[PDB]
Amino acid sequence: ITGRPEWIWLALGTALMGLGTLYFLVKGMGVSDPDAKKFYAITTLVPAIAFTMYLSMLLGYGLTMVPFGGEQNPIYWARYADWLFTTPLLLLDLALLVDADQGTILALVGADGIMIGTGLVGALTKVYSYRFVWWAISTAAMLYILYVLFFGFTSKAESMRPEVASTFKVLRNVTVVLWSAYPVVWLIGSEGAGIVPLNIETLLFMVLDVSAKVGFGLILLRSRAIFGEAE
Amino acid sequence: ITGRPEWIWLALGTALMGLGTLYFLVKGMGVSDPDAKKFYAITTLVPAIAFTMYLSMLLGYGLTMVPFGGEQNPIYWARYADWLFTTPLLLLDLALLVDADQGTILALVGADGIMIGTGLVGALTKVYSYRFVWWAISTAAMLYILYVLFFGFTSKAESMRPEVASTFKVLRNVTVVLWSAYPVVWLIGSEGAGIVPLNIETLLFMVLDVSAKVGFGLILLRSRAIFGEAE
Amino acid sequence: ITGRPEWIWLALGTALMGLGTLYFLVKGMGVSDPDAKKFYAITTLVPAIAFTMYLSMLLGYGLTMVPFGGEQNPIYWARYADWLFTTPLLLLDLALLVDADQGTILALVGADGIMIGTGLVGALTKVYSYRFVWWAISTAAMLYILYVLFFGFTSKAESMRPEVASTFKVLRNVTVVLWSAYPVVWLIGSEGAGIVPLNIETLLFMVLDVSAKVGFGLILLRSRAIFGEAE
Ligand SMILES: CC(C)CCC[C@@H](C)CCC[C@@H](C)CCC[C@@H](C)CCOC[C@@H](CO)OCC[C@H](C)CCC[C@H](C)CCC[C@H](C)CCCC(C)C
Ligand SMILES: CC(C)CCC[C@@H](C)CCC[C@@H](C)CCC[C@@H](C)CCOC[C@@H](CO)OCC[C@H](C)CCC[C@H](C)CCC[C@H](C)CCCC(C)C
Ligand SMILES: CC(C)CCC[C@@H](C)CCC[C@@H](C)CCC[C@@H](C)CCOC[C@@H](CO)OCC[C@H](C)CCC[C@H](C)CCC[C@H](C)CCCC(C)C
Ligand SMILES: *C/C=C(C)/C=C/C=C(C)/C=C/C1=C(C)CCCC1(C)C
Ligand SMILES: *C/C=C(C)/C=C/C=C(C)/C=C/C1=C(C)CCCC1(C)C
Ligand SMILES: *C/C=C(C)/C=C/C=C(C)/C=C/C1=C(C)CCCC1(C)C
Ligand SMILES: CCCCCCCCCCCCCCC
Ligand SMILES: CCCCCCCCCCCCCCC
Ligand SMILES: CCCCCCCCCCCCCCC
Ligand SMILES: CCCCCCCCCCCCCCC
Ligand SMILES: CCCCCCCCCCCCCCC
Ligand SMILES: CCCCCCCCCCCCCCC
Ligand SMILES: CCCCCCCCCCCCCC
Ligand SMILES: CCCCCCCCCCCCCC
Ligand SMILES: CCCCCCCCCCCCC
Ligand SMILES: CCCCCCCCCCCCC
Ligand SMILES: CCCCCCCCCCCCC
Ligand SMILES: CCCCCCCCCCC
Ligand SMILES: CCCCCCCCCCC
Ligand SMILES: CCCCCCCCCCC
Ligand SMILES: CCCCCCCCCC
Ligand SMILES: CCCCCCCCCC
Ligand SMILES: CCCCCCCCCC
Ligand SMILES: CCCCCCCCC
Ligand SMILES: CCCCCCCCC
Ligand SMILES: CCCCCCCCC
Ligand SMILES: CCCCCCCC
Ligand SMILES: CCCCCCCC
Ligand SMILES: CCCCCCCC
Ligand SMILES: CCCCCCCC
Ligand SMILES: CCCCCCCC
Ligand SMILES: CCCCCCCC
Ligand SMILES: CCCCCCCC
Repeated sequence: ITGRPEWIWLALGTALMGLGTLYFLVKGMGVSDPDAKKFYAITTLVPAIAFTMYLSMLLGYGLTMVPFGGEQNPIYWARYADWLFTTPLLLLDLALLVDADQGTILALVGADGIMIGTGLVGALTKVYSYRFVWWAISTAAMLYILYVLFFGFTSKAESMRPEVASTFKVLRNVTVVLWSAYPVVWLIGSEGAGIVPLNIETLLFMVLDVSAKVGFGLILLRSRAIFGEAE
Repeated sequence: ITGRPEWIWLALGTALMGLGTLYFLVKGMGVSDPDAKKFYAITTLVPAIAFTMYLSMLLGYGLTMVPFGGEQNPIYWARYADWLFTTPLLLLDLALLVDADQGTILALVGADGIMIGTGLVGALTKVYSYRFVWWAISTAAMLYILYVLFFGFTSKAESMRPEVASTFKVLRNVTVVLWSAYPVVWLIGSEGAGIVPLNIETLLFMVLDVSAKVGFGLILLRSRAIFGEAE
Repeated sequence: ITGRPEWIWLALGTALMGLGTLYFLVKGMGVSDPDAKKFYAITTLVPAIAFTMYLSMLLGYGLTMVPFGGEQNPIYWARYADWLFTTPLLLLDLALLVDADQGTILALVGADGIMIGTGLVGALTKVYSYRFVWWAISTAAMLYILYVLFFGFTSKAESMRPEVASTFKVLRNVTVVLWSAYPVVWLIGSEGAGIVPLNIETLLFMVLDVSAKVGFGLILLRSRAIFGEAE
């Protein structure tokens, strides 16, 4: 484990995702509202999945070597197995908050799968220049997601209860800022141009992951928007 | 790329799926009917997924070598990753058109997963004679799907609006004819008996894919069956 | 095939899953109740999936070698591909029986995916002591599932029709007893401590699989709880 300088950030990430999972699990014990139960189930699964994948990276299972640039490059593939399941769950939290229609939910989840799937292909591609073709396709899929979150959901939240509109607006802004950083870290990190070393890259993804999952969840599960209007 | 004679058909397929995706995306911009939005989302995702997998084959990522018959045989595995997601989406288009019940939808999607999954196992199997055992199981799963589309959905469409009944009947006939060709191309192509060479096999799958996805989508999204009855 | 002593139990399992699939398929022909159709579709898919994965193990495709303990250990990875899809389908049978809320269904299916996913990682892990870390995480996920089936569903079934309450109680008890045996067989078998040899381990999993899928299905599909109350 300790033979890799980035191990400290993988261990911290593992701990923070595990602690986040347990807090949400305990906090959700005393909840019977069927609407609130939906948000607790979605939001608790997110850091639980991330916990297992951070642990796999810490123990060395989620790491492979990819030859490109005449070098064997360490690629943590477990990140994409994490994101494949956690990013659509996070979008479902937002879509259920605004009572989005089914067709829009399917478009979001499908574009998200394309985003993560093409990012994985780009991470494992051995022809250096082709890695950035996949990065560009994946980034186009992300821009579609961000467009929908702004010019489809925002207008839908305003016609909703005030507390669900204000909570959505906050979580929307958090998501757009944090998610946009991921393609940048990829491009300048060891998967892309190799400007930033792997140990610093790992620290950046850990800050982003914890903020986008545990920070996101703390804002959502403390809001009254997750409960139905009741007397 | 150009070192493979089949590259021209992979490049054409990539272009036609990309163009198809963009047309459906633009055409769906001016749509607010929640029913129509469902069909546009399903139908636009189909060629978008196929685009990415054709590109992976063009660039050489979606290709592996499988030893059988005393030879290293080029097997494009990316086809099955495509079909795993696009064939159930196409069946969902048909099932939603006739307002099929949930139990029937699950049976269709499950049989479809078995069809594609066993076809993938057959494509990667190293014992030559066993490849055709998997082909037979996969073909049995397809025949179940075709039976349901005829002796379960057809009777359901007649009790529906006339425009949804006539549109379903057309898309049903297109699907049964085109899908039935796939097991035949597999059997006589490089995955099976090896009668037809890979470059011709690739041309045939490209014609079938574009017809079953973009041609299918053009018929559906030009129909009024996708809109609810409104004044 | 016959070069492996466990082949006899893989062949028996294949036959019993295939026969089970055909019986459920025939029995479900004469069913039009939309509620009953749901249970028949879920319950017939379970042994059909298991059939294909037992066949892959029989023919040698679903087997790999994992080095640990200074030895190349035969690991049947196809079991986890089976369980990944069949265990959530079995939980869906139970959840639909008691009309569970959506949030609870998602929590069950998500915990089940974590259970199977971490068990697969543990089966393929090359550092011997780490294999049991994954076993423990997977077992914690199972205990969560069992808790929900007892202290969330049981109370919900009592407020239901008497026949659905008594049928659920029976299937609940069958599930908790049979599922609990799996982590024990893993721990003492070739994936874990290696006390029980592989051929005996394979026999035990076959008895458990057939009971948990075909036996489970025979109890459910003979009950009147799967039909709506009708005159
Ligand atoms: C509606 C939305 C959900 C739609 C989703 C969008 C999606 C279509 C976007 C594209 C996804 C696609 C790129 C997934 C590729 C997975 C692949 C990286 C797995 C590893 O295989 C890659 C190479 C080794 O580098 O295999 C070496 C050769 C091996 C012999 C490969 C044989 C196994 C194949 C991988 C079998 C295909 C399985 C499916 C891809 C499983 C789904 C994986 C997940 C990442 C989507
Ligand atoms: C309700 C419906 C959706 C049900 C679906 C029906 C489905 C059950 C039908 C059978 C599907 C099954 C054959 C999928 C097999 C995937 C497999 C080809 C992936 C590549 O692995 C094959 C060998 C190399 O040749 O791995 C070499 C050895 C490696 C060490 C393998 C270890 C990884 C395992 C593959 C882990 C299992 C992952 C799941 C199979 C992922 C789903 C893939 C998709 C193709 C279903
Ligand atoms: C809501 C719920 C459904 C959530 C589900 C819970 C889930 C997150 C729990 C953890 C699942 C995770 C451990 C799955 C790992 C699959 C992995 C074993 C496949 C084989 O790859 C392992 C190594 C060889 O030993 O690959 C060698 C290196 C290769 C180069 C690997 C590159 C391919 C990657 C495997 C791509 C990721 C694909 C996804 C993991 C596909 C889903 C598989 C299924 C088992 C979940
Ligand atoms: C909890 C994890 C989250 C919210 C991860 C989000 C990840 C992304 C938005 C990743 C995007 C990428 C691109 C847009 C292209 C480059 C490759 C990716 C996958 C890093
Ligand atoms: C857009 C792609 C489509 C509609 C693909 C359809 C593919 C099939 C219907 C494939 C069927 C197969 C068999 C029936 C057995 C032989 C292997 C397959 C997977 C080619
Ligand atoms: C039809 C198959 C069924 C119902 C299989 C159930 C399997 C389990 C409940 C497996 C559980 C495991 C653990 C709890 C940890 C050890 C590894 C597993 C996956 C065997
Ligand atoms: C979206 C965030 C990207 C900003 C990356 C900042 C990295 C600064 C760290 C110093 C770079 C290390 C280079 C010298 C080793
Ligand atoms: C009462 C609110 C705080 C509860 C404690 C939460 C502990 C989980 C770890 C959170 C750290 C990361 C927060 C986002 C920066
Ligand atoms: C379902 C369509 C299958 C028909 C295949 C027709 C192939 C004819 C092309 C000529 C065969 C090439 C053999 C000589 C190289
Ligand atoms: C107005 C209808 C035609 C629009 C142009 C569609 C261009 C997408 C490519 C379609 C070619 C394949 C059609 C099926 C044979
Ligand atoms: C949950 C069931 C686990 C019980 C396992 C009993 C196995 C007894 C078979 C004899 C053990 C073989 C050891 C000598 C070869
Ligand atoms: C009339 C009920 C029996 C029908 C025959 C079922 C045959 C399928 C194989 C069942 C054997 C396994 C039963 C569970 C132990
Ligand atoms: C194995 C991959 C299957 C999933 C394909 C994605 C489409 C799923 C459609 C689900 C239809 C709704 C069923 C109720
Ligand atoms: C990782 C594979 C999980 C999918 C298994 C297929 C069954 C899914 C059941 C979904 C139940 C409906 C939830 C609302
Ligand atoms: C185009 C939709 C408007 C909202 C999206 C904001 C774009 C942020 C740019 C992200 C940069 C990634 C490289
Ligand atoms: C048996 C259901 C009737 C409709 C299915 C038509 C069968 C077409 C044969 C396809 C040939 C594939 C080898
Ligand atoms: C803790 C929830 C109560 C019901 C679960 C029964 C636990 C059975 C123990 C299984 C042993 C697996 C190692
Ligand atoms: C080795 C660098 C080659 C540059 C390729 C950049 C491709 C980016 C595509 C974005 C449209
Ligand atoms: C090398 C050819 C061996 C023939 C096997 C055919 C199997 C087909 C099974 C269809 C029932
Ligand atoms: C080689 C045996 C090492 C023992 C590790 C046991 C780990 C079990 C963790 C359960 C909390
Ligand atoms: C609940 C605390 C979980 C912390 C265990 C993971 C941290 C790795 C320490 C080496
Ligand atoms: C929108 C046009 C997309 C065409 C790019 C793919 C074709 C491959 C050319 C080499
Ligand atoms: C319907 C009977 C299915 C039996 C075939 C599988 C058994 C393997 C025999 C070698
Ligand atoms: C993106 C930063 C999240 C901050 C988490 C703190 C929330 C406390 C209510
Ligand atoms: C299967 C052939 C499809 C033909 C596509 C043309 C549709 C234009 C309306
Ligand atoms: C767990 C044992 C199941 C027994 C199956 C027999 C059911 C006949 C109704
Ligand atoms: C009005 C809410 C502002 C939230 C933005 C937070 C950016 C990290
Ligand atoms: C909408 C604000 C985008 C912020 C992008 C930050 C990328 C590091
Ligand atoms: C009555 C519609 C006929 C459609 C069949 C088209 C076959 C390619
Ligand atoms: C229902 C007509 C089937 C046509 C099969 C064509 C196979 C090449
Ligand atoms: C295995 C075939 C079953 C025969 C019919 C059983 C009575 C519905
Ligand atoms: C009251 C029903 C008892 C069922 C338990 C069966 C254990 C195999
Ligand atoms: C609730 C009874 C548990 C039985 C466990 C059996 C494990 C072999």
